[PDB]
Amino acid sequence: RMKQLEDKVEELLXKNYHLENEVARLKKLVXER
Amino acid sequence: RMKQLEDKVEELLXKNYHLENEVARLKKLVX
Amino acid sequence: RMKQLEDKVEELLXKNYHLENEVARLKKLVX
Repeated sequence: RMKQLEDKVEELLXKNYHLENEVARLKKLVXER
Repeated sequence: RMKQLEDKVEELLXKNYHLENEVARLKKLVX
Repeated sequence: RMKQLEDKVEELLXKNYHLENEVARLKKLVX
């Protein structure tokens, strides 16, 4: 159940690295150039 | 302690699904 | 292993608090 949890954390980090790669889509639709 | 850590991880999932539902307010500002 | 697991979850809390500081860069473009 511990290593189910370790590889839930490795779902989360790779959800976060989708969200970051939406955020950095919106910044690059809208910003610096 | 694992069953504290799982129940931090399943908080971090329910921060990520806050942050996505902020990002998807900003995407629907921009609309 | 438990205290490797605690210190992945505190990489994750401290990613979440990077994403919030991308989102609050996006808010300071958009609203």
